[PDB]
Amino acid sequence: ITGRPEWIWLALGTALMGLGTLYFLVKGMGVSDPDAKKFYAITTLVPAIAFTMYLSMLLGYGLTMVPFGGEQNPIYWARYADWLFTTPLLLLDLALLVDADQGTILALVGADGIMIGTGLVGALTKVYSYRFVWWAISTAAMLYILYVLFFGFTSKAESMRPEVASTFKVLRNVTVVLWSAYPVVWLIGSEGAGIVPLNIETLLFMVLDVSAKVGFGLILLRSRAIFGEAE
Amino acid sequence: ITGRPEWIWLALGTALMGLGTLYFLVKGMGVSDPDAKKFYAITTLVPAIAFTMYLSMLLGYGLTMVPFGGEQNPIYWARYADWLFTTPLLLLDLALLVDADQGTILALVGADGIMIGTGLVGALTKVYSYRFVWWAISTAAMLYILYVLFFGFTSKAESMRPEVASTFKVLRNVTVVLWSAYPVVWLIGSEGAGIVPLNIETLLFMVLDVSAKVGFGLILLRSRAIFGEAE
Amino acid sequence: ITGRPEWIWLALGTALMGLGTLYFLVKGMGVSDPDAKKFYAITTLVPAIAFTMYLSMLLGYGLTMVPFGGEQNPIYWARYADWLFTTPLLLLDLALLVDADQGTILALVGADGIMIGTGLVGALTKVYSYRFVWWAISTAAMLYILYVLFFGFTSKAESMRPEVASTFKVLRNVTVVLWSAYPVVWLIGSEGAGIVPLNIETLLFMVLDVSAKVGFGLILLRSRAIFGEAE
Ligand SMILES: CC(C)CCC[C@@H](C)CCC[C@@H](C)CCC[C@@H](C)CCOC[C@@H](CO)OCC[C@H](C)CCC[C@H](C)CCC[C@H](C)CCCC(C)C
Ligand SMILES: CC(C)CCC[C@@H](C)CCC[C@@H](C)CCC[C@@H](C)CCOC[C@@H](CO)OCC[C@H](C)CCC[C@H](C)CCC[C@H](C)CCCC(C)C
Ligand SMILES: CC(C)CCC[C@@H](C)CCC[C@@H](C)CCC[C@@H](C)CCOC[C@@H](CO)OCC[C@H](C)CCC[C@H](C)CCC[C@H](C)CCCC(C)C
Ligand SMILES: *C/C=C(C)/C=C/C=C(C)/C=C/C1=C(C)CCCC1(C)C
Ligand SMILES: *C/C=C(C)/C=C/C=C(C)/C=C/C1=C(C)CCCC1(C)C
Ligand SMILES: *C/C=C(C)/C=C/C=C(C)/C=C/C1=C(C)CCCC1(C)C
Ligand SMILES: CCCCCCCCCCCCCCC
Ligand SMILES: CCCCCCCCCCCCCCC
Ligand SMILES: CCCCCCCCCCCCCCC
Ligand SMILES: CCCCCCCCCCCCCCC
Ligand SMILES: CCCCCCCCCCCCCCC
Ligand SMILES: CCCCCCCCCCCCCCC
Ligand SMILES: CCCCCCCCCCCCCC
Ligand SMILES: CCCCCCCCCCCCCC
Ligand SMILES: CCCCCCCCCCCCC
Ligand SMILES: CCCCCCCCCCCCC
Ligand SMILES: CCCCCCCCCCCCC
Ligand SMILES: CCCCCCCCCCC
Ligand SMILES: CCCCCCCCCCC
Ligand SMILES: CCCCCCCCCCC
Ligand SMILES: CCCCCCCCCC
Ligand SMILES: CCCCCCCCCC
Ligand SMILES: CCCCCCCCCC
Ligand SMILES: CCCCCCCCC
Ligand SMILES: CCCCCCCCC
Ligand SMILES: CCCCCCCCC
Ligand SMILES: CCCCCCCC
Ligand SMILES: CCCCCCCC
Ligand SMILES: CCCCCCCC
Ligand SMILES: CCCCCCCC
Ligand SMILES: CCCCCCCC
Ligand SMILES: CCCCCCCC
Ligand SMILES: CCCCCCCC
Repeated sequence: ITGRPEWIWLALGTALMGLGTLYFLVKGMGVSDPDAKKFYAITTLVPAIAFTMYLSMLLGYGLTMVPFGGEQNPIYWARYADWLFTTPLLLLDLALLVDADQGTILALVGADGIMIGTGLVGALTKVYSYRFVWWAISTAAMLYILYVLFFGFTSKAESMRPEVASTFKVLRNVTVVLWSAYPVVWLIGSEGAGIVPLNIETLLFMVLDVSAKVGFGLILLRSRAIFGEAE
Repeated sequence: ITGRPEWIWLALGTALMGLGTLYFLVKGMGVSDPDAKKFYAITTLVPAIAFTMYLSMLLGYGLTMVPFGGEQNPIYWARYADWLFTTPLLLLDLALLVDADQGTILALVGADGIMIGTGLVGALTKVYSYRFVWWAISTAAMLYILYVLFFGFTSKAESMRPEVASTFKVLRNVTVVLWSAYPVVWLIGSEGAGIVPLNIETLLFMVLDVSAKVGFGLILLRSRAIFGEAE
Repeated sequence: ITGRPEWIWLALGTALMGLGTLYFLVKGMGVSDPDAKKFYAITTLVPAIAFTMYLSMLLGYGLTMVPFGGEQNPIYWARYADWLFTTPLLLLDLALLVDADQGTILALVGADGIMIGTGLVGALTKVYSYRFVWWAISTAAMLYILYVLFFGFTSKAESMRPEVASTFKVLRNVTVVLWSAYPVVWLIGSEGAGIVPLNIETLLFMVLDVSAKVGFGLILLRSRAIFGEAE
């Protein structure tokens, strides 16, 4: 484990995702509202999945070597197995908050799968220049997601209860800022141009992951928007 | 790329799926009917997924070598990753058109997963004679799907609006004819008996894919069956 | 095939899953109740999936070698591909029986995916002591599932029709007893401590699989709880 300088950030990430999972699990014990139960189930699964994948990276299972640039490059593939399941769950939290229609939910989840799937292909591609073709396709899929979150959901939240509109607006802004950083870290990190070393890259993804999952969840599960209007 | 004679058909397929995706995306911009939005989302995702997998084959990522018959045989595995997601989406288009019940939808999607999954196992199997055992199981799963589309959905469409009944009947006939060709191309192509060479096999799958996805989508999204009855 | 002593139990399992699939398929022909159709579709898919994965193990495709303990250990990875899809389908049978809320269904299916996913990682892990870390995480996920089936569903079934309450109680008890045996067989078998040899381990999993899928299905599909109350 300790033979890799980035191990400290993988261990911290593992701990923070595990602690986040347990807090949400305990906090959700005393909840019977069927609407609130939906948000607790979605939001608790997110850091639980991330916990297992951070642990796999810490123990060395989620790491492979990819030859490109005449070098064997360490690629943590477990990140994409994490994101494949956690990013659509996070979008479902937002879509259920605004009572989005089914067709829009399917478009979001499908574009998200394309985003993560093409990012994985780009991470494992051995022809250096082709890695950035996949990065560009994946980034186009992300821009579609961000467009929908702004010019489809925002207008839908305003016609909703005030507390669900204000909570959505906050979580929307958090998501757009944090998610946009991921393609940048990829491009300048060891998967892309190799400007930033792997140990610093790992620290950046850990800050982003914890903020986008545990920070996101703390804002959502403390809001009254997750409960139905009741007397 | 150009070192493979089949590259021209992979490049054409990539272009036609990309163009198809963009047309459906633009055409769906001016749509607010929640029913129509469902069909546009399903139908636009189909060629978008196929685009990415054709590109992976063009660039050489979606290709592996499988030893059988005393030879290293080029097997494009990316086809099955495509079909795993696009064939159930196409069946969902048909099932939603006739307002099929949930139990029937699950049976269709499950049989479809078995069809594609066993076809993938057959494509990667190293014992030559066993490849055709998997082909037979996969073909049995397809025949179940075709039976349901005829002796379960057809009777359901007649009790529906006339425009949804006539549109379903057309898309049903297109699907049964085109899908039935796939097991035949597999059997006589490089995955099976090896009668037809890979470059011709690739041309045939490209014609079938574009017809079953973009041609299918053009018929559906030009129909009024996708809109609810409104004044 | 016959070069492996466990082949006899893989062949028996294949036959019993295939026969089970055909019986459920025939029995479900004469069913039009939309509620009953749901249970028949879920319950017939379970042994059909298991059939294909037992066949892959029989023919040698679903087997790999994992080095640990200074030895190349035969690991049947196809079991986890089976369980990944069949265990959530079995939980869906139970959840639909008691009309569970959506949030609870998602929590069950998500915990089940974590259970199977971490068990697969543990089966393929090359550092011997780490294999049991994954076993423990997977077992914690199972205990969560069992808790929900007892202290969330049981109370919900009592407020239901008497026949659905008594049928659920029976299937609940069958599930908790049979599922609990799996982590024990893993721990003492070739994936874990290696006390029980592989051929005996394979026999035990076959008895458990057939009971948990075909036996489970025979109890459910003979009950009147799967039909709506009708005159
Ligand atoms: C509606 C939305 C959900 C739609 C989703 C969008 C999606 C279509 C976007 C594209 C996804 C696609 C790129 C997934 C590729 C997975 C692949 C990286 C797995 C590893 O295989 C890659 C190479 C080794 O580098 O295999 C070496 C050769 C091996 C012999 C490969 C044989 C196994 C194949 C991988 C079998 C295909 C399985 C499916 C891809 C499983 C789904 C994986 C997940 C990442 C989507
Ligand atoms: C309700 C419906 C959706 C049900 C679906 C029906 C489905 C059950 C039908 C059978 C599907 C099954 C054959 C999928 C097999 C995937 C497999 C080809 C992936 C590549 O692995 C094959 C060998 C190399 O040749 O791995 C070499 C050895 C490696 C060490 C393998 C270890 C990884 C395992 C593959 C882990 C299992 C992952 C799941 C199979 C992922 C789903 C893939 C998709 C193709 C279903
Ligand atoms: C809501 C719920 C459904 C959530 C589900 C819970 C889930 C997150 C729990 C953890 C699942 C995770 C451990 C799955 C790992 C699959 C992995 C074993 C496949 C084989 O790859 C392992 C190594 C060889 O030993 O690959 C060698 C290196 C290769 C180069 C690997 C590159 C391919 C990657 C495997 C791509 C990721 C694909 C996804 C993991 C596909 C889903 C598989 C299924 C088992 C979940
Ligand atoms: C909890 C994890 C989250 C919210 C991860 C989000 C990840 C992304 C938005 C990743 C995007 C990428 C691109 C847009 C292209 C480059 C490759 C990716 C996958 C890093
Ligand atoms: C857009 C792609 C489509 C509609 C693909 C359809 C593919 C099939 C219907 C494939 C069927 C197969 C068999 C029936 C057995 C032989 C292997 C397959 C997977 C080619
Ligand atoms: C039809 C198959 C069924 C119902 C299989 C159930 C399997 C389990 C409940 C497996 C559980 C495991 C653990 C709890 C940890 C050890 C590894 C597993 C996956 C065997
Ligand atoms: C979206 C965030 C990207 C900003 C990356 C900042 C990295 C600064 C760290 C110093 C770079 C290390 C280079 C010298 C080793
Ligand atoms: C009462 C609110 C705080 C509860 C404690 C939460 C502990 C989980 C770890 C959170 C750290 C990361 C927060 C986002 C920066
Ligand atoms: C379902 C369509 C299958 C028909 C295949 C027709 C192939 C004819 C092309 C000529 C065969 C090439 C053999 C000589 C190289
Ligand atoms: C107005 C209808 C035609 C629009 C142009 C569609 C261009 C997408 C490519 C379609 C070619 C394949 C059609 C099926 C044979
Ligand atoms: C949950 C069931 C686990 C019980 C396992 C009993 C196995 C007894 C078979 C004899 C053990 C073989 C050891 C000598 C070869
Ligand atoms: C009339 C009920 C029996 C029908 C025959 C079922 C045959 C399928 C194989 C069942 C054997 C396994 C039963 C569970 C132990
Ligand atoms: C194995 C991959 C299957 C999933 C394909 C994605 C489409 C799923 C459609 C689900 C239809 C709704 C069923 C109720
Ligand atoms: C990782 C594979 C999980 C999918 C298994 C297929 C069954 C899914 C059941 C979904 C139940 C409906 C939830 C609302
Ligand atoms: C185009 C939709 C408007 C909202 C999206 C904001 C774009 C942020 C740019 C992200 C940069 C990634 C490289
Ligand atoms: C048996 C259901 C009737 C409709 C299915 C038509 C069968 C077409 C044969 C396809 C040939 C594939 C080898
Ligand atoms: C803790 C929830 C109560 C019901 C679960 C029964 C636990 C059975 C123990 C299984 C042993 C697996 C190692
Ligand atoms: C080795 C660098 C080659 C540059 C390729 C950049 C491709 C980016 C595509 C974005 C449209
Ligand atoms: C090398 C050819 C061996 C023939 C096997 C055919 C199997 C087909 C099974 C269809 C029932
Ligand atoms: C080689 C045996 C090492 C023992 C590790 C046991 C780990 C079990 C963790 C359960 C909390
Ligand atoms: C609940 C605390 C979980 C912390 C265990 C993971 C941290 C790795 C320490 C080496
Ligand atoms: C929108 C046009 C997309 C065409 C790019 C793919 C074709 C491959 C050319 C080499
Ligand atoms: C319907 C009977 C299915 C039996 C075939 C599988 C058994 C393997 C025999 C070698
Ligand atoms: C993106 C930063 C999240 C901050 C988490 C703190 C929330 C406390 C209510
Ligand atoms: C299967 C052939 C499809 C033909 C596509 C043309 C549709 C234009 C309306
Ligand atoms: C767990 C044992 C199941 C027994 C199956 C027999 C059911 C006949 C109704
Ligand atoms: C009005 C809410 C502002 C939230 C933005 C937070 C950016 C990290
Ligand atoms: C909408 C604000 C985008 C912020 C992008 C930050 C990328 C590091
Ligand atoms: C009555 C519609 C006929 C459609 C069949 C088209 C076959 C390619
Ligand atoms: C229902 C007509 C089937 C046509 C099969 C064509 C196979 C090449
Ligand atoms: C295995 C075939 C079953 C025969 C019919 C059983 C009575 C519905
Ligand atoms: C009251 C029903 C008892 C069922 C338990 C069966 C254990 C195999
Ligand atoms: C609730 C009874 C548990 C039985 C466990 C059996 C494990 C072999």
